[PDB]
Amino acid sequence: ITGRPEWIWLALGTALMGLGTLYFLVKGMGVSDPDAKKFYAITTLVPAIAFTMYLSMLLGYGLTMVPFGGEQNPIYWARYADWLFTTPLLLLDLALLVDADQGTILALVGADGIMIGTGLVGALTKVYSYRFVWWAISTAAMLYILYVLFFGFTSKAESMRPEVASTFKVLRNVTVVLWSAYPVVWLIGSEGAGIVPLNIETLLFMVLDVSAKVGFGLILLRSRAIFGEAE
Amino acid sequence: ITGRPEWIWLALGTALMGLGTLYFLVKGMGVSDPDAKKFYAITTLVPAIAFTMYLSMLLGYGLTMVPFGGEQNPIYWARYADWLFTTPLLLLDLALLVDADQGTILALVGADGIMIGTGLVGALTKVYSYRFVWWAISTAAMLYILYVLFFGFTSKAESMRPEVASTFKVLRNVTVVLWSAYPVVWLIGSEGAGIVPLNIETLLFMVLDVSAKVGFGLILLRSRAIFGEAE
Amino acid sequence: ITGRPEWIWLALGTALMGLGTLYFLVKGMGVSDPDAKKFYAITTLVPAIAFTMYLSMLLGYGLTMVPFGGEQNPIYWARYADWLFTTPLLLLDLALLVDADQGTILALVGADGIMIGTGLVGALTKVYSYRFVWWAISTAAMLYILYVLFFGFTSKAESMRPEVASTFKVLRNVTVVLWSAYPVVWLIGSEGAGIVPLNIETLLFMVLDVSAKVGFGLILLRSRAIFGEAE
Ligand SMILES: CC(C)CCC[C@@H](C)CCC[C@@H](C)CCC[C@@H](C)CCOC[C@@H](CO)OCC[C@H](C)CCC[C@H](C)CCC[C@H](C)CCCC(C)C
Ligand SMILES: CC(C)CCC[C@@H](C)CCC[C@@H](C)CCC[C@@H](C)CCOC[C@@H](CO)OCC[C@H](C)CCC[C@H](C)CCC[C@H](C)CCCC(C)C
Ligand SMILES: CC(C)CCC[C@@H](C)CCC[C@@H](C)CCC[C@@H](C)CCOC[C@@H](CO)OCC[C@H](C)CCC[C@H](C)CCC[C@H](C)CCCC(C)C
Ligand SMILES: *C/C=C(C)/C=C/C=C(C)/C=C/C1=C(C)CCCC1(C)C
Ligand SMILES: *C/C=C(C)/C=C/C=C(C)/C=C/C1=C(C)CCCC1(C)C
Ligand SMILES: *C/C=C(C)/C=C/C=C(C)/C=C/C1=C(C)CCCC1(C)C
Ligand SMILES: CCCCCCCCCCCCCCC
Ligand SMILES: CCCCCCCCCCCCCCC
Ligand SMILES: CCCCCCCCCCCCCCC
Ligand SMILES: CCCCCCCCCCCCCCC
Ligand SMILES: CCCCCCCCCCCCCCC
Ligand SMILES: CCCCCCCCCCCCCCC
Ligand SMILES: CCCCCCCCCCCCCC
Ligand SMILES: CCCCCCCCCCCCCC
Ligand SMILES: CCCCCCCCCCCCC
Ligand SMILES: CCCCCCCCCCCCC
Ligand SMILES: CCCCCCCCCCCCC
Ligand SMILES: CCCCCCCCCCC
Ligand SMILES: CCCCCCCCCCC
Ligand SMILES: CCCCCCCCCCC
Ligand SMILES: CCCCCCCCCC
Ligand SMILES: CCCCCCCCCC
Ligand SMILES: CCCCCCCCCC
Ligand SMILES: CCCCCCCCC
Ligand SMILES: CCCCCCCCC
Ligand SMILES: CCCCCCCCC
Ligand SMILES: CCCCCCCC
Ligand SMILES: CCCCCCCC
Ligand SMILES: CCCCCCCC
Ligand SMILES: CCCCCCCC
Ligand SMILES: CCCCCCCC
Ligand SMILES: CCCCCCCC
Ligand SMILES: CCCCCCCC
Repeated sequence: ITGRPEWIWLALGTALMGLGTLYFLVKGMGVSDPDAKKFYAITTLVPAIAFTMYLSMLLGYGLTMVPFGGEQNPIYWARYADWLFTTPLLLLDLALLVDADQGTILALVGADGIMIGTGLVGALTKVYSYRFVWWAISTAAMLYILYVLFFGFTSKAESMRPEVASTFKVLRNVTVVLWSAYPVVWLIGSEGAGIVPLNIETLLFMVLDVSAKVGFGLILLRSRAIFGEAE
Repeated sequence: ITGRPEWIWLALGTALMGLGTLYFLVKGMGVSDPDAKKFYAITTLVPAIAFTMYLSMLLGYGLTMVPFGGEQNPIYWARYADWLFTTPLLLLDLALLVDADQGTILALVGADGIMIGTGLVGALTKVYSYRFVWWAISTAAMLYILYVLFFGFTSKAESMRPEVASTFKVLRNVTVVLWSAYPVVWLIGSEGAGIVPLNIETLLFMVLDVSAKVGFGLILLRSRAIFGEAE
Repeated sequence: ITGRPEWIWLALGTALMGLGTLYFLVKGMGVSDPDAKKFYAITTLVPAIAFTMYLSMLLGYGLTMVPFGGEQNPIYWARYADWLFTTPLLLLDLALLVDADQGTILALVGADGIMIGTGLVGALTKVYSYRFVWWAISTAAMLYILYVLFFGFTSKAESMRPEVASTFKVLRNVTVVLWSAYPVVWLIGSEGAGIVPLNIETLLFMVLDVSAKVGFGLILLRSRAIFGEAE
């Protein structure tokens, strides 16, 4: 484990995702509202999945070597197995908050799968220049997601209860800022141009992951928007 | 790329799926009917997924070598990753058109997963004679799907609006004819008996894919069956 | 095939899953109740999936070698591909029986995916002591599932029709007893401590699989709880 300088950030990430999972699990014990139960189930699964994948990276299972640039490059593939399941769950939290229609939910989840799937292909591609073709396709899929979150959901939240509109607006802004950083870290990190070393890259993804999952969840599960209007 | 004679058909397929995706995306911009939005989302995702997998084959990522018959045989595995997601989406288009019940939808999607999954196992199997055992199981799963589309959905469409009944009947006939060709191309192509060479096999799958996805989508999204009855 | 002593139990399992699939398929022909159709579709898919994965193990495709303990250990990875899809389908049978809320269904299916996913990682892990870390995480996920089936569903079934309450109680008890045996067989078998040899381990999993899928299905599909109350 300790033979890799980035191990400290993988261990911290593992701990923070595990602690986040347990807090949400305990906090959700005393909840019977069927609407609130939906948000607790979605939001608790997110850091639980991330916990297992951070642990796999810490123990060395989620790491492979990819030859490109005449070098064997360490690629943590477990990140994409994490994101494949956690990013659509996070979008479902937002879509259920605004009572989005089914067709829009399917478009979001499908574009998200394309985003993560093409990012994985780009991470494992051995022809250096082709890695950035996949990065560009994946980034186009992300821009579609961000467009929908702004010019489809925002207008839908305003016609909703005030507390669900204000909570959505906050979580929307958090998501757009944090998610946009991921393609940048990829491009300048060891998967892309190799400007930033792997140990610093790992620290950046850990800050982003914890903020986008545990920070996101703390804002959502403390809001009254997750409960139905009741007397 | 150009070192493979089949590259021209992979490049054409990539272009036609990309163009198809963009047309459906633009055409769906001016749509607010929640029913129509469902069909546009399903139908636009189909060629978008196929685009990415054709590109992976063009660039050489979606290709592996499988030893059988005393030879290293080029097997494009990316086809099955495509079909795993696009064939159930196409069946969902048909099932939603006739307002099929949930139990029937699950049976269709499950049989479809078995069809594609066993076809993938057959494509990667190293014992030559066993490849055709998997082909037979996969073909049995397809025949179940075709039976349901005829002796379960057809009777359901007649009790529906006339425009949804006539549109379903057309898309049903297109699907049964085109899908039935796939097991035949597999059997006589490089995955099976090896009668037809890979470059011709690739041309045939490209014609079938574009017809079953973009041609299918053009018929559906030009129909009024996708809109609810409104004044 | 016959070069492996466990082949006899893989062949028996294949036959019993295939026969089970055909019986459920025939029995479900004469069913039009939309509620009953749901249970028949879920319950017939379970042994059909298991059939294909037992066949892959029989023919040698679903087997790999994992080095640990200074030895190349035969690991049947196809079991986890089976369980990944069949265990959530079995939980869906139970959840639909008691009309569970959506949030609870998602929590069950998500915990089940974590259970199977971490068990697969543990089966393929090359550092011997780490294999049991994954076993423990997977077992914690199972205990969560069992808790929900007892202290969330049981109370919900009592407020239901008497026949659905008594049928659920029976299937609940069958599930908790049979599922609990799996982590024990893993721990003492070739994936874990290696006390029980592989051929005996394979026999035990076959008895458990057939009971948990075909036996489970025979109890459910003979009950009147799967039909709506009708005159
Ligand atoms: C509606 C939305 C959900 C739609 C989703 C969008 C999606 C279509 C976007 C594209 C996804 C696609 C790129 C997934 C590729 C997975 C692949 C990286 C797995 C590893 O295989 C890659 C190479 C080794 O580098 O295999 C070496 C050769 C091996 C012999 C490969 C044989 C196994 C194949 C991988 C079998 C295909 C399985 C499916 C891809 C499983 C789904 C994986 C997940 C990442 C989507
Ligand atoms: C309700 C419906 C959706 C049900 C679906 C029906 C489905 C059950 C039908 C059978 C599907 C099954 C054959 C999928 C097999 C995937 C497999 C080809 C992936 C590549 O692995 C094959 C060998 C190399 O040749 O791995 C070499 C050895 C490696 C060490 C393998 C270890 C990884 C395992 C593959 C882990 C299992 C992952 C799941 C199979 C992922 C789903 C893939 C998709 C193709 C279903
Ligand atoms: C809501 C719920 C459904 C959530 C589900 C819970 C889930 C997150 C729990 C953890 C699942 C995770 C451990 C799955 C790992 C699959 C992995 C074993 C496949 C084989 O790859 C392992 C190594 C060889 O030993 O690959 C060698 C290196 C290769 C180069 C690997 C590159 C391919 C990657 C495997 C791509 C990721 C694909 C996804 C993991 C596909 C889903 C598989 C299924 C088992 C979940
Ligand atoms: C909890 C994890 C989250 C919210 C991860 C989000 C990840 C992304 C938005 C990743 C995007 C990428 C691109 C847009 C292209 C480059 C490759 C990716 C996958 C890093
Ligand atoms: C857009 C792609 C489509 C509609 C693909 C359809 C593919 C099939 C219907 C494939 C069927 C197969 C068999 C029936 C057995 C032989 C292997 C397959 C997977 C080619
Ligand atoms: C039809 C198959 C069924 C119902 C299989 C159930 C399997 C389990 C409940 C497996 C559980 C495991 C653990 C709890 C940890 C050890 C590894 C597993 C996956 C065997
Ligand atoms: C979206 C965030 C990207 C900003 C990356 C900042 C990295 C600064 C760290 C110093 C770079 C290390 C280079 C010298 C080793
Ligand atoms: C009462 C609110 C705080 C509860 C404690 C939460 C502990 C989980 C770890 C959170 C750290 C990361 C927060 C986002 C920066
Ligand atoms: C379902 C369509 C299958 C028909 C295949 C027709 C192939 C004819 C092309 C000529 C065969 C090439 C053999 C000589 C190289
Ligand atoms: C107005 C209808 C035609 C629009 C142009 C569609 C261009 C997408 C490519 C379609 C070619 C394949 C059609 C099926 C044979
Ligand atoms: C949950 C069931 C686990 C019980 C396992 C009993 C196995 C007894 C078979 C004899 C053990 C073989 C050891 C000598 C070869
Ligand atoms: C009339 C009920 C029996 C029908 C025959 C079922 C045959 C399928 C194989 C069942 C054997 C396994 C039963 C569970 C132990
Ligand atoms: C194995 C991959 C299957 C999933 C394909 C994605 C489409 C799923 C459609 C689900 C239809 C709704 C069923 C109720
Ligand atoms: C990782 C594979 C999980 C999918 C298994 C297929 C069954 C899914 C059941 C979904 C139940 C409906 C939830 C609302
Ligand atoms: C185009 C939709 C408007 C909202 C999206 C904001 C774009 C942020 C740019 C992200 C940069 C990634 C490289
Ligand atoms: C048996 C259901 C009737 C409709 C299915 C038509 C069968 C077409 C044969 C396809 C040939 C594939 C080898
Ligand atoms: C803790 C929830 C109560 C019901 C679960 C029964 C636990 C059975 C123990 C299984 C042993 C697996 C190692
Ligand atoms: C080795 C660098 C080659 C540059 C390729 C950049 C491709 C980016 C595509 C974005 C449209
Ligand atoms: C090398 C050819 C061996 C023939 C096997 C055919 C199997 C087909 C099974 C269809 C029932
Ligand atoms: C080689 C045996 C090492 C023992 C590790 C046991 C780990 C079990 C963790 C359960 C909390
Ligand atoms: C609940 C605390 C979980 C912390 C265990 C993971 C941290 C790795 C320490 C080496
Ligand atoms: C929108 C046009 C997309 C065409 C790019 C793919 C074709 C491959 C050319 C080499
Ligand atoms: C319907 C009977 C299915 C039996 C075939 C599988 C058994 C393997 C025999 C070698
Ligand atoms: C993106 C930063 C999240 C901050 C988490 C703190 C929330 C406390 C209510
Ligand atoms: C299967 C052939 C499809 C033909 C596509 C043309 C549709 C234009 C309306
Ligand atoms: C767990 C044992 C199941 C027994 C199956 C027999 C059911 C006949 C109704
Ligand atoms: C009005 C809410 C502002 C939230 C933005 C937070 C950016 C990290
Ligand atoms: C909408 C604000 C985008 C912020 C992008 C930050 C990328 C590091
Ligand atoms: C009555 C519609 C006929 C459609 C069949 C088209 C076959 C390619
Ligand atoms: C229902 C007509 C089937 C046509 C099969 C064509 C196979 C090449
Ligand atoms: C295995 C075939 C079953 C025969 C019919 C059983 C009575 C519905
Ligand atoms: C009251 C029903 C008892 C069922 C338990 C069966 C254990 C195999
Ligand atoms: C609730 C009874 C548990 C039985 C466990 C059996 C494990 C072999």
